[PDB]
Amino acid sequence: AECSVDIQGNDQMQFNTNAITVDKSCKQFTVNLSHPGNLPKNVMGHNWVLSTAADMQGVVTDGMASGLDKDYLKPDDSRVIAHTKLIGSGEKDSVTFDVSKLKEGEQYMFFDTFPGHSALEKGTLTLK
Ligand SMILES: [Cu+2]
Ligand SMILES: [Cu+2]
Repeated sequence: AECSVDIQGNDQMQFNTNAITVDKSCKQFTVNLSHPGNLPKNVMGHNWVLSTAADMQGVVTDGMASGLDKDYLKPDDSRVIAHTKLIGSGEKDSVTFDVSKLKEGEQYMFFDTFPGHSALEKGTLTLK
């Protein structure tokens, strides 16, 4: 089964899916994020961050408070299962993570932590 997915971060602030399914068959999984538009990361940055559904809000909140300079992530946030860099327009980033970190039966959220983006740029990831 495929073990990769193309996700995109927008001016318009939208993701092309609000749902990812990672085949249980996969040992690693990669997300390729990319950014349509013309604006710099300091103004319209996008990342893709993965955590447990429970943790999502804390990760978003602590990341907003850590600044641009930490890519909108609290440093050493152990709730983050995986994440890309914070990217701006014309920039791409990929993250590959161990599928051993995902427990079948858990609910995962992916989201962007640039201030305010996670209200639209959010989605479900499930292991199947
Ligand atoms: Cu496969
Ligand atoms: Cu964004």
